[PDB]
Amino acid sequence: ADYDLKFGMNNGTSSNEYKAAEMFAKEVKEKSQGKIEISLYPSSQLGDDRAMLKQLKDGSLDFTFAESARFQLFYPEAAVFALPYVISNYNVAQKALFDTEFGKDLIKKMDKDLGVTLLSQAYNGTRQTTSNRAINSIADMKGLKLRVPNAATNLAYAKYVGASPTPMAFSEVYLALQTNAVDGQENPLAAVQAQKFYEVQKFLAMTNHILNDQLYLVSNETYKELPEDLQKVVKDAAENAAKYHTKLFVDGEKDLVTFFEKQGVKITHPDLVPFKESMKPYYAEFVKQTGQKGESALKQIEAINPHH
Ligand SMILES: CC(=O)N[C@H]1[C@H]([C@H](O)[C@H](O)CO)O[C@](O)(C(=O)O)C[C@@H]1O
Repeated sequence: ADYDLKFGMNNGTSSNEYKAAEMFAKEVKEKSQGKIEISLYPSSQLGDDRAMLKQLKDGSLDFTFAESARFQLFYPEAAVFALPYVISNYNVAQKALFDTEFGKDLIKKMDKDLGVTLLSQAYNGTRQTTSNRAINSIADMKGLKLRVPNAATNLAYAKYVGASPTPMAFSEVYLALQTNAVDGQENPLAAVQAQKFYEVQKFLAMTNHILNDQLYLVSNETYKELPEDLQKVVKDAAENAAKYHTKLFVDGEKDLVTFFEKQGVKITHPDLVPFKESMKPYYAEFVKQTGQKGESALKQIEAINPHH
């Protein structure tokens, strides 16, 4: 095609993220009258999300996904998006990004500092905890060897509940679980399904600890080279895809629980009050480390009403 573009991602071909990227690619090809063709590179072929963000910045990759929280690597106050139990629901996540002074500033900085344009935001599930032994209460977390991604907020979740965190890349998790090199991991239900972690974990606990969004990002180097009519095609297709992406996750959360039960997984519902209590010193550490910028972001987010 005139524009042979590439979209990289961490998740595999069975995932909701891939299905939504496929819809995006199909709509762009149709509505651009074949001028743009997007190829998909799943399963971390091009690196992890940190590496792929760098590739958008330098113009060697055209599209990728990221969470709003991942920008904590550049702007420490953006950790607020993944402080455990702070963001209640997806309504709050949307308004935090688009309808606060903090969020609007972050969108501007992505463009000016990092060379990436935000096209759309979707819901990517609420993270839960799987393990090789039952989690009936906070006591069962003590000493659990919990895999986490290479992200400070996930590491903190594990440390503050008393687990022993082990950071590793997403591609390595299935084998670590299979060999019991680690005792468990944490991810939304959809990822547990897509990666088949239910084959190698007997238990699922509804810890509801971190809510993930998903941003459709384009490299400025690519976006700038498109004529404005094709920029519009891309933007409109990203907003349509994000609607579909969100629907996939919202529908799955309804009934994936019964799918896992049919596969032999036992589901627990630990009392979350001690889990939430255990995070209080972490919120304090966050404010100490990020100062008034972090305090302000927290206050803007805590002000948002979660009811539509
Ligand atoms: C956009 C993206 O790549 N998301 C990935 C996230 C983030 O890297 C992490 O939450 C830190 O932001 O990690 C996973 O959930 C994980 O490794 O378990 C896989 C998921 O595909």
